[PDB]
Parts: sequence; C-alpha cells; structure tokens
Amino acid sequence: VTLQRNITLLNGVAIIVGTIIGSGIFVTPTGVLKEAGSPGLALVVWAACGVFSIVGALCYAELGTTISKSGGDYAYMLEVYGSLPAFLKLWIELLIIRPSSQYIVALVFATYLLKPLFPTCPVPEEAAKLVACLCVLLLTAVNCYSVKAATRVQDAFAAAKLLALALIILLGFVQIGKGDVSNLDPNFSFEGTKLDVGNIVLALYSGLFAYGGWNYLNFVTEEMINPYRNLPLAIIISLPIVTLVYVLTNLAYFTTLSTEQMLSSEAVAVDFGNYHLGVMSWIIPVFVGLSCFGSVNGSLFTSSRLFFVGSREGHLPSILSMIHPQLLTPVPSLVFTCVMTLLYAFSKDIFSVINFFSFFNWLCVALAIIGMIWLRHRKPELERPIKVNLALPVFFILACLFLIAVSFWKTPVECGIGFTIILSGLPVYFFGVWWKNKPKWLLQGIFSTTVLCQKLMQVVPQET
Amino acid sequence: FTGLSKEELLKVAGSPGWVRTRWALLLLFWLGWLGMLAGAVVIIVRAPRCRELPAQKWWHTGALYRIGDLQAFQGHGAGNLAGLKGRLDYLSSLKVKGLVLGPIHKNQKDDVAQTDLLQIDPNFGSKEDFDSLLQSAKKKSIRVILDLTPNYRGENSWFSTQVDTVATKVKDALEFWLQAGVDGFQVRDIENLKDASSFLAEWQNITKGFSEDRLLIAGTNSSDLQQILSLLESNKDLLLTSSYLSDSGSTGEHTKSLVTQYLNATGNRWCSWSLSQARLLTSFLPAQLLRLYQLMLFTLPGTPVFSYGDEIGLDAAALPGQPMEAPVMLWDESSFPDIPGAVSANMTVKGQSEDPGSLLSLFRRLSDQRSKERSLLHGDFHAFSAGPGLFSYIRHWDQNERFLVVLNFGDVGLSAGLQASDLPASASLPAKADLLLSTQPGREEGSPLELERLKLEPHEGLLLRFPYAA
Ligand SMILES: *[C@@H]1O[C@H](CO)[C@@H](O[C@@H]2O[C@H](CO)[C@@H](O)[C@H](O)[C@H]2NC(C)=O)[C@H](O)[C@H]1NC(C)=O
Ligand SMILES: *[C@@H]1O[C@H](CO)[C@@H](O[C@@H]2O[C@H](CO)[C@@H](O)[C@H](O)[C@H]2NC(C)=O)[C@H](O)[C@H]1NC(C)=O
Ligand SMILES: *[C@@H]1O[C@H](CO)[C@@H](O[C@@H]2O[C@H](CO)[C@@H](O)[C@H](O)[C@H]2NC(C)=O)[C@H](O)[C@H]1NC(C)=O
Ligand SMILES: *[C@@H]1O[C@H](CO)[C@@H](O[C@@H]2O[C@H](CO)[C@@H](O)[C@H](O)[C@H]2NC(C)=O)[C@H](O)[C@H]1NC(C)=O
Ligand SMILES: N[C@@H](Cc1ccc(O)cc1)C(=O)O
Repeated sequence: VTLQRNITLLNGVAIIVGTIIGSGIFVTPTGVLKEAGSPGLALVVWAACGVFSIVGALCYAELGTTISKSGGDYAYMLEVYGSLPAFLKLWIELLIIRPSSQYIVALVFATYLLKPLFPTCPVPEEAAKLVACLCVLLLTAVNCYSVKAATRVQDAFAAAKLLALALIILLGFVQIGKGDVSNLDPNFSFEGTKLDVGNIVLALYSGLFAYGGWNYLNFVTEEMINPYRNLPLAIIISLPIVTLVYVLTNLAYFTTLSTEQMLSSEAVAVDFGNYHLGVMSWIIPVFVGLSCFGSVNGSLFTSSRLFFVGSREGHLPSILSMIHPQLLTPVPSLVFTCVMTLLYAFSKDIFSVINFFSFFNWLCVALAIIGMIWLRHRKPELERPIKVNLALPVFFILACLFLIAVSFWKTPVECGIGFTIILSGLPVYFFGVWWKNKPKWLLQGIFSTTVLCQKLMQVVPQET
Repeated sequence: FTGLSKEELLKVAGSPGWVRTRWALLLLFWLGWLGMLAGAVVIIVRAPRCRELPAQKWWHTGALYRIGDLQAFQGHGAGNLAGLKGRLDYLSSLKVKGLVLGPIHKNQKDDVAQTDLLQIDPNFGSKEDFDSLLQSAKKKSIRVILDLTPNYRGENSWFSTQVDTVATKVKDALEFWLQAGVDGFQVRDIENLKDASSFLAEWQNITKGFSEDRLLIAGTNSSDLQQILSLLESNKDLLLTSSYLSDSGSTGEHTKSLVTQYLNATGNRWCSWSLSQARLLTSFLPAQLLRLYQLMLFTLPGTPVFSYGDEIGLDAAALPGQPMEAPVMLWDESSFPDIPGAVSANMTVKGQSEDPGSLLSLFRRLSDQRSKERSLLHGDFHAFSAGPGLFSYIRHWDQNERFLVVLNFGDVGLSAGLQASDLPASASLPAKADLLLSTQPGREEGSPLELERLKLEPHEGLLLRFPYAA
C-alpha cells in the first residue's frame, strides 16, 4: 500500500496556476503603484518580478528533477545539509507558516464572498470566521475522501480564476478601444525615483507577493505520472502564462482607473467592476472569493504531503504517514493539518505572523539552491535529464541574499523575534528525535495512542 | 515503526463496536457542519444593513479655490492665462477639487453696449489658450468654474441699466461657455440685481439643462438670515456664498448659535461655508484665529470655499500701497518689487512648505483628511453644549471613524466640560479618543487622550477621532 501516481501534466499546471493566482493580483497593485508612482514603473516592476520568478521556477524544476522525492524544499535540505536544519525548517512550517497562511486565505474568501451583502459597512467577523472554518472543513473532507476529486476541484477552480482574469482583460480592451484613454502614452509622468533604489527595490518586494507559490509542485512529486518529463514541462507552461496575464491585467487596470483613485482604493478589482458593470457588479468580488477557495485546496493537499514526508524520516510521530487501505489517502496528516489550521481562529492578530516571517522563504530557497550547486560539485554521478546552464543559480542566490537583506532592513524587530522562534525548535528536536533511550512509561503511552488512532481511522503503515 | 500492521489492524478493528463508532463520528461531524452553517446564516440574517450612499457630486468631495485677480496670483510679471499651467500642480498639492477663475471677458466701462461676455479680453489671452488650460485641468482631475460677472472693472457689478438686456446677454453666454467645456459658473453681487430670484432660478434651470454635474454659485454681501433664506425659497441646489458667518462672531457661543440656526432653517441641506464672497480670511479675523477657522471650515457639513492665499494667510496690512481686493501672492522673497526686503521668510509659501508647524502644512493635512474620510464627506452633524465659550460638535455617517471637533474661542485657558447627555446612542462619545492634530503645537499626535480632564490653551482646536461601537 502506497500513494498512487495519478497526477498528470494538466493537473500539475492547474495546481501551479491555482496556487500562484490567488488574491494578490486584486490587492497588490495599489501598493505597487503607491511605492512606484508612475504606471510605467509599476509595469516594469511586474515584468521584472515575472522574469525573476521564471528563473527561480526553472532552478527548482531542475533541482526537483534531480532529487525525485516528495516534500520538496525540505527533502533537499535533509539530503544536503543533514537532519537538524531540515527539522528546524519543518517545525516552523508546521507550527506557524502553513496554518496561518491557510487561515488568512480562508478569511479572504469568507470576506469577499459576503461583500455584496454588505457593500459598504464591514462584514461581521463572527460570520466570516464561521464561513472560513466551513470552507476548511469541507475541503479537508473532500481531500480525505479521494485524491481524484481534489484534482478535479483544483482544475475547475483554476479554470474559474483564469476565466475571471480573461473577463477583466476583455473589459480593459473594450475600454481602451473605444477612444481616448490619457493614461498610457504619458506613462512616465510623475516617474518617481524616490530615494532612487531606496524605494525601487521595495516596489519589487510588493510584486513578489503576487508571484508566490511556483514551488508547490515539488511538494507533490513522486505522485505524478512520469515526473522526469512532466515536472519541468508544467513549470515551463505555467510561468510565462501567469506573467503575461498579470501584465495584461495591470494594463487593463490602468486603462480605467486614475492614479489617485487607485492609491485611495482597498480593492482595485471591486472598483473596476463597479465602473465597468454598475449592475451585476457583484460578479467581480464573488469570483475573487472563488479564487481563494481554490487556493485553500491547493494549500491543504500539499501541506498534508509535506507532513507525510516529515513522518517517514522519523522527525514526526509515526501516526502520520499512514495510509487508509481502501481510500489510499493520508487521513491522519490531513486531520492534523485541518486541526492546526482551525486552531488559529482564536488569534486576533493573525495578520502579524506574516510580518514576523517574511525572510524565511528566501533563506530556504537560497539554501536549497546552494545545496543544489554543492551536490552537483561533490556528487557528479546522479541522473540529471535537465541541466540548467551555470551562472544562473549564482545570480538567483545573489538576488535571494539581497532580498533577505531588504527584509531585515524593512522591519528588524519582529525579524529578530522570528529568529528567536526558529531557535526555539532545538529542545523539541533534542527531546523527540535525538533522545532514543526514552523511559519505558512513555513508549507504552505513545504506542497506545498510536494504536487507538489507528483503530479510530483504520490506517495502516506504508509498505514498499 | 510504531503501531500495528495491516493484518493485526484488520483482526482487531473489524469487530462490531469499532465500526459503529466510525459511522457515529461521521454523522456527528456532518451534524456539526450543518449546525455551523445554520449559525452563520442566522448571524448574517440578524445583522444591521449598510446605508445607501447619497450620490455625491464632484463639488461635494473637497474645497473650492477662488482666484479673484488673475494678474496678482503669479506675482509681478505677465498675467497670461497659460501661466496657470505652471501653478496648477500646486492646486493638486492643496488637493482642491475646484477653481473659480475671475472674469476674463471684455469690459470697457459701465457702458453696456460695448461690453460682451462672449469674447475673452486680449490681455489675459485667447480662446485657444483657455481651451488648452481647461483640457490640462481636466487631465489633472481639477474642475474649472468661470465667473460671468459683466461689470467687474466698474464699481457696480452691473451697469445700472435695464436688467433684461444684460440677463439675455449672460444667458446667451452660459450656453457658449458650457459648449466650450467649463464645469460651472459663478455670479457675484446679486443684491444689486433686482428680482434676482427669478433670474437665478432660470439660470440654474438652463445650467442643469446641459448636465447634472454643472454648478452655479451666487454671491451676496448680506448677513441677514431672512434675506439669505428668501434667495433659496425657489432654489434648492444653489450654493450661496455670503458674509453671513463673518459678522464679528468671535465668541464661541454666538458662532455656534449662528451655525445651528442656519442649519435648522435650511433643513440640513447642502450649503457653502465661507467668510465672504471675494475677501480673504484675514480681512475679518486677527492673526491669532486663522488656524481655528481653518479647522472649523474643513469639518462643517458643506463645501468650503477659500480665496487664493488663504492657505498661508495673506493680508493687505503688511505690504503698503496695495489694493484691498487684489493682494499680491507671496511665492518667494522676490515677490514684491517695491520695498525690496520687507518680505520675511515665514510669510512665503516655500518657507511654510518645509515648516511642520505653519498654516500651509495644517491646510494640507485638513484638505487631505476632508477629501478622504467618509464621515467628513457626507456624515451627519451634531453639536452639543460645553463650557462657556466652547464650540463642540461630532460628525458620524454610518459606521466609519467618528470625528469630534472642539474649538475654544475664548482668549483665556478653560476646561472642556463635555456634558452631552443628549446625543443619539449610535454616536455616543466614549471615555477615550485619539488626536489627529491641534491648532497650537505642543500636543503629541496619535496617542489616545482621555476626554475627562481636557484643558484647552487660549484659541485652540482639537480634532479627536473614535471608532464606531454599538
Ligand atoms: C425649469 O424646468 C422645469 C422642469 O421642466 C420646469 O419648471 C420647474 O418645475 C416647476 C414648474 O414650473 C417650477 O416651479 C420650478 O421652478 C422648475 N424647476 C426647475 C428649475 O427645474 C420648467 O420647464 C423650467 N422653468 C422653470 C419654471 O423653472
Ligand atoms: C452691501 O454693502 C454695501 C456697501 O458695500 C451696502 O449697500 C447699501 O445698500 C443700501 C440699500 O440697501 C444703500 O444705502 C446702498 O445701496 C448701499 N449703501 C452704500 C454702499 O452707501 C450695504 O452695506 C449692503 N447692501 C445692503 C444689504 O443694503
Ligand atoms: C429648529 O430646529 C429644531 C430642531 O428640532 C426644531 O425643534 C426644536 O427642537 C429643540 C430641541 O429639541 C427644542 O427647542 C424644540 O423642540 C424646538 N424649538 C425650536 C428651536 O423651535 C424647530 O422646529 C426648528 N425650527 C424652529 C421653529 O425654530
Ligand atoms: C515670523 O516668525 C518670526 C520668528 O519667530 C517671528 O518674528 C516676530 O515678529 C513679531 C512681530 O509680528 C515680534 O513678536 C518679533 O519681532 C518676533 N518674535 C519672535 C522672534 O518670535 C514672527 O512669528 C513672524 N514675524 C513677524 C510676523 O514679524
Ligand atoms: N500567490 C499567492 C500569494 C502566495 C504567497 C506565498 C505562497 O507560498 C503562496 C501564495 C497569491 O497571489 O495570493
């Protein structure tokens, strides 16, 4: 009993597209224009961010084709840097990052779904929390039932969000083709090079939030059909399409709303729909919520698989990484992920942990690519069907180092708090993983708990 | 490597009593999901609804800027109509939503037969230059209102001739200027126009006959409330700028009484708040009260209208040999050629633009807040009693940040004594509130401040805020 290989190229493309296209494209442009000033500067920032993301996606595609095992961005560190850094990353990932991200996406979905009912007065939180919890529970139940259903849902919602973006593109083209625009040929008016790079890089930073999630396919490798060919092809198909769609969407946004209207807006898509439709203007927010819905699925699935891998190496209790003999799904991992995600509904400052951990992704990516180069240097005997030309990873590493330096520059105090939280993961490693000769009264308790969970869920250990 | 295998689990987990619990827990999970959905639905249904917007126009959003004499605005030099393109950027800085240009038509003297409102006076420029200015202003999201007062050079606004000819000429002028692309009109000194009510109503009708985003402004000099009200008996959507407010109402109680009486008499309709029709604030106020009145006019329920130079406090009593109606703007220390050196550094726009405690910075902050906050945009207004000489009121629209303005018009320090006890429970003031700004430097910004021990320095204003809490 193992996890069947039932993810095709189309499913991988859908996963990447649905993960990347979330809610960033509907909110971030306000911040990008605020930190850039001129529309042309914003457009060039978005193009540069797209190129940077394409470079990183190619690097990760080659790396994941070299090491074909699930739990990516964590298995690479486990193989290269050893066990302790891998556990240090995994503890933070399962403790703060994943549940907070999933809950934030669920809250965005809940708030944008209910927006037409309360167009001006804010949506009550006591209902948004319930809607988010219902979404999380329904998606985790769907994932627990079967794997094919999750892929079908992801495909449908990726198609839905692509259709919404296409609708925005057509609306922008209709607006621009009917006559005067006066917002595109004077594009460098108010070209703010404020503090020169001292602000320009910050603009780039904002764009990066819209280009996040291209590495979530590596989480679900060794579950694809012929990964050696499909893994790079999916990324190659996905990334340029996303970049082009983002650029066209920004152009359509600029063809309708003035600069002062944009900087005074909290949701550019809502204003665009209000202007261009008037009646049936609720279409634009609803789709946005639907988009977030898909994102939640695209998270939970991957998250579960990560924890699955986390239990195969002994870094997590053995109850995880156990498969239902009939459904062939990791029920305990999904249940644990859902419980951890729902546990964050009591946090009234959920929008701060993201600020606490903003350098953690770039550091992990840089470490993974450094391990890529070191593994290429020391072990020139592995199979590499794809081999990116050198001097590309070193430039990406330099960019990641500059990015983490910028992240420290922006907000140092909670970056230090994040360092402390990360360092807090050593005692748990030394107690659970390092300490083998445990007292006899603890092994029996753990065994009884695992047996009870097995009997409740009807899950068997993985056999190869 | 910790737990049973497939065979042992199959043996020990298939007995009855272990398969019943799984189905029971599944049913419990689904029932809990249904209950959560029902709770969310009943919470959503049993919630207060939003309040519909009042369909604000373009002149309902911010302040109006008046440029009386066009020659003196650009300082000493050419007063060509295109020069405004160099100064227009500044209007955006001030975040003004309008611009009332002075009369720019041909005007020889009191002879009506030679004066026409159709042709632009050659000194100011040409029609093409005006069209370029209008297009540039429209591209900058700033509207232009054209003053159509026939006899502005002469002492009398009209020619003291028979009215009907002048009325026909001006009504012909409105059509042509509307076709040109102006966004509004203004007429001043209507007290010298007999039967002005009918003419004003007809001009409003012909202005609204083009579009619903067209504005007409009338100006008087009468401070009598009944005389002001008689003009608006037949007109509902007319902005009447008058000297009603500036009637030596230095004391706070008289000003509060005037404001409340006017708002009650007009039926809480939309109005225009200004001290005069063509005069600066300094012409009616001492230098110690300019900040207080600027804080007042940016929070009252209406459109604030300011003359040019009111953001930095010009006056005609500091530079001798100047007209009382057309002071020269102080752009720099070289603004005034005569007495070369009388102009200091703090009386110029560039000096105040870098000082964080000048009139210009306060004006910019107030204009930014007024044109962005919904409560200040179209919120309900309620003034409540306070100490002997304090004007205290609150602005609150539906659920946004409620604003509380307290002004001390007395010349000595005094407490607050904010005993309302009559405001509706939807906007009851709490124990603590923030602090956006104060007229006199010396108070920290942003820090919450208790409103029980409020001490006010002489001639001070406060702009506290507090969120909505049912
Ligand atoms: C102004 O237009 C209106 C609508 O066609 C007409 O008169 C209006 O309504 C009553 C009835 O005459 C008048 O008492 C109001 O003064 C008018 N309101 C306005 C200004 O719209 C009429 O066609 C036009 N002339 C008048 C009378 O103002
Ligand atoms: C408007 O102010 C002018 C002075 O600037 C005055 O107008 C006077 O009006 C009365 C009759 O109402 C007449 O004596 C003259 O028409 C004006 N007197 C003058 C200028 O000597 C008055 O202060 C205001 N007009 C009003 C309301 O009368
Ligand atoms: C003036 O506005 C008030 C506002 O309600 C109208 O009624 C007055 O309300 C005040 C405060 O409760 C009380 O003095 C009386 O109920 C009313 N007195 C006044 C000021 O008249 C009033 O009808 C409005 N118009 C009048 C006639 O002044
Ligand atoms: C401009 O600011 C200066 C700097 O404080 C001040 O100069 C004062 O001028 C007034 C006369 O109006 C006198 O009190 C003194 O000559 C100056 N007092 C000071 C040094 O504060 C004043 O605020 C402004 N200058 C003016 C208006 O003359
Ligand atoms: N791409 C996501 C943002 C994101 C950021 C980081 C991620 O790991 C995933 C997604 C969005 O646009 O909403």
